[PDB]
Amino acid sequence: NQKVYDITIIGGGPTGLFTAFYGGMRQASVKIIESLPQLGGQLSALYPEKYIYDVAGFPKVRAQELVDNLKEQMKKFDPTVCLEEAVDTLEKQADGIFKLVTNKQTHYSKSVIITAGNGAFQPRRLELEGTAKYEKKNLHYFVDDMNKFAGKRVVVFGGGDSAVDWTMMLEPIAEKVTIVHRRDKFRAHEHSVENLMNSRAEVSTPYVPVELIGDDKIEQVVLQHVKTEEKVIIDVDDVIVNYGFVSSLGPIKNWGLDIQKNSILVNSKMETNIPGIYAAGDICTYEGKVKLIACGFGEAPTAVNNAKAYFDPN
Amino acid sequence: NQKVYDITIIGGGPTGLFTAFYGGMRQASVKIIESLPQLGGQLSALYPEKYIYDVAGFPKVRAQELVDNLKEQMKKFDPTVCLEEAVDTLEKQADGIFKLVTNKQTHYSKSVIITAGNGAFQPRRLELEGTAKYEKKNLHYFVDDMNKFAGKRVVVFGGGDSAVDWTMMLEPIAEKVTIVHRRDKFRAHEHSVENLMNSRAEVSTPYVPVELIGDDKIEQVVLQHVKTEEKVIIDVDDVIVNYGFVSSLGPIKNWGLDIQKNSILVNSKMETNIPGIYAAGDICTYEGKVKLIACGFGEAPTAVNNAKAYFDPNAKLQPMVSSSMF
Ligand SMILES: Cc1cc2nc3c(=O)[nH]c(=O)nc-3n(C[C@H](O)[C@H](O)[C@H](O)COP(=O)(O)OP(=O)(O)OC[C@H]3O[C@@H](n4cnc5c(N)ncnc54)[C@H](O)[C@@H]3O)c2cc1C
Repeated sequence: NQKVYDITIIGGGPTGLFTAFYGGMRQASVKIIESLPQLGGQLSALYPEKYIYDVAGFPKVRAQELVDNLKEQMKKFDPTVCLEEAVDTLEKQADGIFKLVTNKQTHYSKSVIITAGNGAFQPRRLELEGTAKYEKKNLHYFVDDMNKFAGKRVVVFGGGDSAVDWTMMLEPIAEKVTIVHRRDKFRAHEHSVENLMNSRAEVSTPYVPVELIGDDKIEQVVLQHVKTEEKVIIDVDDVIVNYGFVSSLGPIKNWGLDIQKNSILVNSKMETNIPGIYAAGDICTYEGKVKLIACGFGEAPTAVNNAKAYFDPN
Repeated sequence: NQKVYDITIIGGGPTGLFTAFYGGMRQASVKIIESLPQLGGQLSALYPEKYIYDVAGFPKVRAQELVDNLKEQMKKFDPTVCLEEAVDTLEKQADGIFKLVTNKQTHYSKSVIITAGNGAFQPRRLELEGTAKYEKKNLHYFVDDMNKFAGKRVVVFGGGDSAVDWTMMLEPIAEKVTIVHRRDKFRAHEHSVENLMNSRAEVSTPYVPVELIGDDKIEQVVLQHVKTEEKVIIDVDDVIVNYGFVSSLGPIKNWGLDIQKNSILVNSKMETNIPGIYAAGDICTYEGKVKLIACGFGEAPTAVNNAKAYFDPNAKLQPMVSSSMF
């Protein structure tokens, strides 16, 4: 958007959602940039169902059940949420405005608050050749709509819970749905795996894919047995990968921020070495910093107010 | 008894309750000392029924329900709860152990975390030493039951956070709820004033009352602007004063702690100037500190871990992930 905002939040993590809540709380046009197509950061991506106990007020809380509590607390102000954008450049222009260039567009902000935790959460890719031409066409890593694969032969890679449920959702939808894993025992919930055999889903296991046959759309996938090392091809139309999520800093170190051991040096005002750029959550660090969500929750409003004193004279 | 505890927490308020939980999170014998006869601190005593919205994770949670969610969260470690004790002396003896003397007995701790308010029980009123009879009847300072002001016309005097929210929570119950302040800007969070204007709650600008029409109960309040001197009478059933300019620290001032603005000055490690003494919540202060519950909850584990690293060297600062302790 060409409209410069007031606070642009790098990271849709738990610190980023609650900080987005506090932005409107001080009359701030709030913009969130997230590398994922989903909010939640580490919780929604790495452990959404697990119970967390050291969050203030929650003797027992699910990770994602708290995320919805943060999104609902946040939708009270409706910030401009720009998903599927990984911030690449963060540069201060001649007038103090920050120029943020992502993979989509360039966003502008009077101040930028970086709640990025450990890095950007782009999914785990493959380990083949330049599949970018498959990725732009029929090679997917996220499931937006499941019905787009109805009547098409679809292959699924992975063994986790995330992979098995996606396959079980394609049994009455996908023409031919096959799930591939490297071991005979799916690293998933046991009673959901039992339903996978009690369905029309072909279960190829233990297999690992090798060759992605397709001129530009993947139409055949060459497998290979873990023990006998025989190659088995199955004709496909779309390919779905669910191995898990990965994070990494990348361009974060090259933004002129004092970074030592993948953490931004911030003061008690949550101010980095760049005026107008603030950080909170686990991505920040200082004397006695404890990498917690409870601490990241207390670093968020401190970061909004000290930025409010940066871009708005009271 | 003569147990040299590990962490003795001054204050059974909301910040101290979460701090007591996180003490057990690092395997610390926890002692809580509270001047009130009840835990909850400011919440259980001054507004136990009101709804809180700026708590991380709770878009809308009741105050006492938040206290009970903390007490339920805390009883996982069963800290030593000493009620009705106001710490008078806090001295570090020759071996580093702190000696705490309350009105009752002498307690011991390896380290001390100060989460208490002031030890007292007083918001802040105006300057009339008469009218003493309205307070026993309809001039209130505290929200006990929300229904006692329901169906009654309630007028509120003040501009702080307490004045704007009480007016906003009396809007769907009280016939006429009015907020009166001595200044042109309600010094509150911006969206609580935004919700204050967008309702039937009558919003009185800077006014100062004159005539409390009543032999013992105020039934009409004749107003007066601080500068323009306009007379506005408002029919009321209850009269509410919500200034709340904090209050003096008291026995905290005599402990050798660097104090700025009735608040203990702490570093980013939540350390006071005394090694082994920590402070968090609204009682602590530093650069850009915001007197919030969101901040005070985030300052609490900062102090527990830095204290676990104070009295126990071979313990990692970064703790064990919470899921791996259940
Ligand atoms: C398995 C596990 C268990 C845990 N258990 C606990 C526990 O019990 N208690 C506890 O207190 N803490 C726990 N934690 C820690 C907790 O998850 C973190 O402290 C918390 O997530 C910090 O919030 P954050 O937003 O800074 O991190 P994150 O959730 O990592 O936020 C990072 C977000 O920013 C985005 N992002 C990053 N870089 C970019 C970029 N360049 N462009 C665009 N978007 C970007 C990412 O996509 C992501 O959404 C646990 C962590 C893990 C991994």
